[PDB]
Amino acid sequence: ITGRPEWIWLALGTALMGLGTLYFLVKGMGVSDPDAKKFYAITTLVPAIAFTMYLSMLLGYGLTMVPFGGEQNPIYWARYADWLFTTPLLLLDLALLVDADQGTILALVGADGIMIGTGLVGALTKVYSYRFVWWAISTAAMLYILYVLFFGFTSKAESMRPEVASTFKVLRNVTVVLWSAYPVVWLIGSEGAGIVPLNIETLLFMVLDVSAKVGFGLILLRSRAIFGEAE
Amino acid sequence: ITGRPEWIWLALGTALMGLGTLYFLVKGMGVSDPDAKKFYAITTLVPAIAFTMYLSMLLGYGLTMVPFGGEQNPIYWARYADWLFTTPLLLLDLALLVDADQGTILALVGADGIMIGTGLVGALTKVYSYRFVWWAISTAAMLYILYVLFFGFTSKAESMRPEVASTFKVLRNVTVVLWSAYPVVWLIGSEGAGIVPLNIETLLFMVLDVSAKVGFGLILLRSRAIFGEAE
Amino acid sequence: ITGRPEWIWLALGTALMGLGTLYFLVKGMGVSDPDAKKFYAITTLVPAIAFTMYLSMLLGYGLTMVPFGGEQNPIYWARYADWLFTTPLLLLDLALLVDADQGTILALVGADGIMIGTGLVGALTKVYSYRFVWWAISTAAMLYILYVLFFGFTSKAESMRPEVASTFKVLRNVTVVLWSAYPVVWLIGSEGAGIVPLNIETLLFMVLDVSAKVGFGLILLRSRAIFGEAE
Ligand SMILES: CC(C)CCC[C@@H](C)CCC[C@@H](C)CCC[C@@H](C)CCOC[C@@H](CO)OCC[C@H](C)CCC[C@H](C)CCC[C@H](C)CCCC(C)C
Ligand SMILES: CC(C)CCC[C@@H](C)CCC[C@@H](C)CCC[C@@H](C)CCOC[C@@H](CO)OCC[C@H](C)CCC[C@H](C)CCC[C@H](C)CCCC(C)C
Ligand SMILES: CC(C)CCC[C@@H](C)CCC[C@@H](C)CCC[C@@H](C)CCOC[C@@H](CO)OCC[C@H](C)CCC[C@H](C)CCC[C@H](C)CCCC(C)C
Ligand SMILES: *C/C=C(C)/C=C/C=C(C)/C=C/C1=C(C)CCCC1(C)C
Ligand SMILES: *C/C=C(C)/C=C/C=C(C)/C=C/C1=C(C)CCCC1(C)C
Ligand SMILES: *C/C=C(C)/C=C/C=C(C)/C=C/C1=C(C)CCCC1(C)C
Ligand SMILES: CCCCCCCCCCCCCCC
Ligand SMILES: CCCCCCCCCCCCCCC
Ligand SMILES: CCCCCCCCCCCCCCC
Ligand SMILES: CCCCCCCCCCCCCCC
Ligand SMILES: CCCCCCCCCCCCCCC
Ligand SMILES: CCCCCCCCCCCCCCC
Ligand SMILES: CCCCCCCCCCCCCC
Ligand SMILES: CCCCCCCCCCCCCC
Ligand SMILES: CCCCCCCCCCCCC
Ligand SMILES: CCCCCCCCCCCCC
Ligand SMILES: CCCCCCCCCCCCC
Ligand SMILES: CCCCCCCCCCC
Ligand SMILES: CCCCCCCCCCC
Ligand SMILES: CCCCCCCCCCC
Ligand SMILES: CCCCCCCCCC
Ligand SMILES: CCCCCCCCCC
Ligand SMILES: CCCCCCCCCC
Ligand SMILES: CCCCCCCCC
Ligand SMILES: CCCCCCCCC
Ligand SMILES: CCCCCCCCC
Ligand SMILES: CCCCCCCC
Ligand SMILES: CCCCCCCC
Ligand SMILES: CCCCCCCC
Ligand SMILES: CCCCCCCC
Ligand SMILES: CCCCCCCC
Ligand SMILES: CCCCCCCC
Ligand SMILES: CCCCCCCC
Repeated sequence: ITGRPEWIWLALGTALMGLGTLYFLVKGMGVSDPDAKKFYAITTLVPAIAFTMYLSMLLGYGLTMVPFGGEQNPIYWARYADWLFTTPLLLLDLALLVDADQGTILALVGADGIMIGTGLVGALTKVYSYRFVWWAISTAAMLYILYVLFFGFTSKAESMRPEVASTFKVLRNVTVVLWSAYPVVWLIGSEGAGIVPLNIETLLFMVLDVSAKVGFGLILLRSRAIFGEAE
Repeated sequence: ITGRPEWIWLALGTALMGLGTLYFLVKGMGVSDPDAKKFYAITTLVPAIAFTMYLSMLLGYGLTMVPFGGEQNPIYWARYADWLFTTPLLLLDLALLVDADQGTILALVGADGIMIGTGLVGALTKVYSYRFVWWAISTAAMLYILYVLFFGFTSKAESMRPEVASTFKVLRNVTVVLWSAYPVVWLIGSEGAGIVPLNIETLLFMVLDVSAKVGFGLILLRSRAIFGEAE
Repeated sequence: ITGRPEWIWLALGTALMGLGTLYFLVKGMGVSDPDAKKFYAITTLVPAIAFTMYLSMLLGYGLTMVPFGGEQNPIYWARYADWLFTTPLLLLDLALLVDADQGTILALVGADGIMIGTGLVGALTKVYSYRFVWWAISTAAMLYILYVLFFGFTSKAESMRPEVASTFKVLRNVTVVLWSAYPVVWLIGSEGAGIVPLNIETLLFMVLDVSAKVGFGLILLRSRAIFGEAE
């Protein structure tokens, strides 16, 4: 484990995702509202999945070597197995908050799968220049997601209860800022141009992951928007 | 790329799926009917997924070598990753058109997963004679799907609006004819008996894919069956 | 095939899953109740999936070698591909029986995916002591599932029709007893401590699989709880 300088950030990430999972699990014990139960189930699964994948990276299972640039490059593939399941769950939290229609939910989840799937292909591609073709396709899929979150959901939240509109607006802004950083870290990190070393890259993804999952969840599960209007 | 004679058909397929995706995306911009939005989302995702997998084959990522018959045989595995997601989406288009019940939808999607999954196992199997055992199981799963589309959905469409009944009947006939060709191309192509060479096999799958996805989508999204009855 | 002593139990399992699939398929022909159709579709898919994965193990495709303990250990990875899809389908049978809320269904299916996913990682892990870390995480996920089936569903079934309450109680008890045996067989078998040899381990999993899928299905599909109350 300790033979890799980035191990400290993988261990911290593992701990923070595990602690986040347990807090949400305990906090959700005393909840019977069927609407609130939906948000607790979605939001608790997110850091639980991330916990297992951070642990796999810490123990060395989620790491492979990819030859490109005449070098064997360490690629943590477990990140994409994490994101494949956690990013659509996070979008479902937002879509259920605004009572989005089914067709829009399917478009979001499908574009998200394309985003993560093409990012994985780009991470494992051995022809250096082709890695950035996949990065560009994946980034186009992300821009579609961000467009929908702004010019489809925002207008839908305003016609909703005030507390669900204000909570959505906050979580929307958090998501757009944090998610946009991921393609940048990829491009300048060891998967892309190799400007930033792997140990610093790992620290950046850990800050982003914890903020986008545990920070996101703390804002959502403390809001009254997750409960139905009741007397 | 150009070192493979089949590259021209992979490049054409990539272009036609990309163009198809963009047309459906633009055409769906001016749509607010929640029913129509469902069909546009399903139908636009189909060629978008196929685009990415054709590109992976063009660039050489979606290709592996499988030893059988005393030879290293080029097997494009990316086809099955495509079909795993696009064939159930196409069946969902048909099932939603006739307002099929949930139990029937699950049976269709499950049989479809078995069809594609066993076809993938057959494509990667190293014992030559066993490849055709998997082909037979996969073909049995397809025949179940075709039976349901005829002796379960057809009777359901007649009790529906006339425009949804006539549109379903057309898309049903297109699907049964085109899908039935796939097991035949597999059997006589490089995955099976090896009668037809890979470059011709690739041309045939490209014609079938574009017809079953973009041609299918053009018929559906030009129909009024996708809109609810409104004044 | 016959070069492996466990082949006899893989062949028996294949036959019993295939026969089970055909019986459920025939029995479900004469069913039009939309509620009953749901249970028949879920319950017939379970042994059909298991059939294909037992066949892959029989023919040698679903087997790999994992080095640990200074030895190349035969690991049947196809079991986890089976369980990944069949265990959530079995939980869906139970959840639909008691009309569970959506949030609870998602929590069950998500915990089940974590259970199977971490068990697969543990089966393929090359550092011997780490294999049991994954076993423990997977077992914690199972205990969560069992808790929900007892202290969330049981109370919900009592407020239901008497026949659905008594049928659920029976299937609940069958599930908790049979599922609990799996982590024990893993721990003492070739994936874990290696006390029980592989051929005996394979026999035990076959008895458990057939009971948990075909036996489970025979109890459910003979009950009147799967039909709506009708005159
Ligand atoms: C509606 C939305 C959900 C739609 C989703 C969008 C999606 C279509 C976007 C594209 C996804 C696609 C790129 C997934 C590729 C997975 C692949 C990286 C797995 C590893 O295989 C890659 C190479 C080794 O580098 O295999 C070496 C050769 C091996 C012999 C490969 C044989 C196994 C194949 C991988 C079998 C295909 C399985 C499916 C891809 C499983 C789904 C994986 C997940 C990442 C989507
Ligand atoms: C309700 C419906 C959706 C049900 C679906 C029906 C489905 C059950 C039908 C059978 C599907 C099954 C054959 C999928 C097999 C995937 C497999 C080809 C992936 C590549 O692995 C094959 C060998 C190399 O040749 O791995 C070499 C050895 C490696 C060490 C393998 C270890 C990884 C395992 C593959 C882990 C299992 C992952 C799941 C199979 C992922 C789903 C893939 C998709 C193709 C279903
Ligand atoms: C809501 C719920 C459904 C959530 C589900 C819970 C889930 C997150 C729990 C953890 C699942 C995770 C451990 C799955 C790992 C699959 C992995 C074993 C496949 C084989 O790859 C392992 C190594 C060889 O030993 O690959 C060698 C290196 C290769 C180069 C690997 C590159 C391919 C990657 C495997 C791509 C990721 C694909 C996804 C993991 C596909 C889903 C598989 C299924 C088992 C979940
Ligand atoms: C909890 C994890 C989250 C919210 C991860 C989000 C990840 C992304 C938005 C990743 C995007 C990428 C691109 C847009 C292209 C480059 C490759 C990716 C996958 C890093
Ligand atoms: C857009 C792609 C489509 C509609 C693909 C359809 C593919 C099939 C219907 C494939 C069927 C197969 C068999 C029936 C057995 C032989 C292997 C397959 C997977 C080619
Ligand atoms: C039809 C198959 C069924 C119902 C299989 C159930 C399997 C389990 C409940 C497996 C559980 C495991 C653990 C709890 C940890 C050890 C590894 C597993 C996956 C065997
Ligand atoms: C979206 C965030 C990207 C900003 C990356 C900042 C990295 C600064 C760290 C110093 C770079 C290390 C280079 C010298 C080793
Ligand atoms: C009462 C609110 C705080 C509860 C404690 C939460 C502990 C989980 C770890 C959170 C750290 C990361 C927060 C986002 C920066
Ligand atoms: C379902 C369509 C299958 C028909 C295949 C027709 C192939 C004819 C092309 C000529 C065969 C090439 C053999 C000589 C190289
Ligand atoms: C107005 C209808 C035609 C629009 C142009 C569609 C261009 C997408 C490519 C379609 C070619 C394949 C059609 C099926 C044979
Ligand atoms: C949950 C069931 C686990 C019980 C396992 C009993 C196995 C007894 C078979 C004899 C053990 C073989 C050891 C000598 C070869
Ligand atoms: C009339 C009920 C029996 C029908 C025959 C079922 C045959 C399928 C194989 C069942 C054997 C396994 C039963 C569970 C132990
Ligand atoms: C194995 C991959 C299957 C999933 C394909 C994605 C489409 C799923 C459609 C689900 C239809 C709704 C069923 C109720
Ligand atoms: C990782 C594979 C999980 C999918 C298994 C297929 C069954 C899914 C059941 C979904 C139940 C409906 C939830 C609302
Ligand atoms: C185009 C939709 C408007 C909202 C999206 C904001 C774009 C942020 C740019 C992200 C940069 C990634 C490289
Ligand atoms: C048996 C259901 C009737 C409709 C299915 C038509 C069968 C077409 C044969 C396809 C040939 C594939 C080898
Ligand atoms: C803790 C929830 C109560 C019901 C679960 C029964 C636990 C059975 C123990 C299984 C042993 C697996 C190692
Ligand atoms: C080795 C660098 C080659 C540059 C390729 C950049 C491709 C980016 C595509 C974005 C449209
Ligand atoms: C090398 C050819 C061996 C023939 C096997 C055919 C199997 C087909 C099974 C269809 C029932
Ligand atoms: C080689 C045996 C090492 C023992 C590790 C046991 C780990 C079990 C963790 C359960 C909390
Ligand atoms: C609940 C605390 C979980 C912390 C265990 C993971 C941290 C790795 C320490 C080496
Ligand atoms: C929108 C046009 C997309 C065409 C790019 C793919 C074709 C491959 C050319 C080499
Ligand atoms: C319907 C009977 C299915 C039996 C075939 C599988 C058994 C393997 C025999 C070698
Ligand atoms: C993106 C930063 C999240 C901050 C988490 C703190 C929330 C406390 C209510
Ligand atoms: C299967 C052939 C499809 C033909 C596509 C043309 C549709 C234009 C309306
Ligand atoms: C767990 C044992 C199941 C027994 C199956 C027999 C059911 C006949 C109704
Ligand atoms: C009005 C809410 C502002 C939230 C933005 C937070 C950016 C990290
Ligand atoms: C909408 C604000 C985008 C912020 C992008 C930050 C990328 C590091
Ligand atoms: C009555 C519609 C006929 C459609 C069949 C088209 C076959 C390619
Ligand atoms: C229902 C007509 C089937 C046509 C099969 C064509 C196979 C090449
Ligand atoms: C295995 C075939 C079953 C025969 C019919 C059983 C009575 C519905
Ligand atoms: C009251 C029903 C008892 C069922 C338990 C069966 C254990 C195999
Ligand atoms: C609730 C009874 C548990 C039985 C466990 C059996 C494990 C072999």
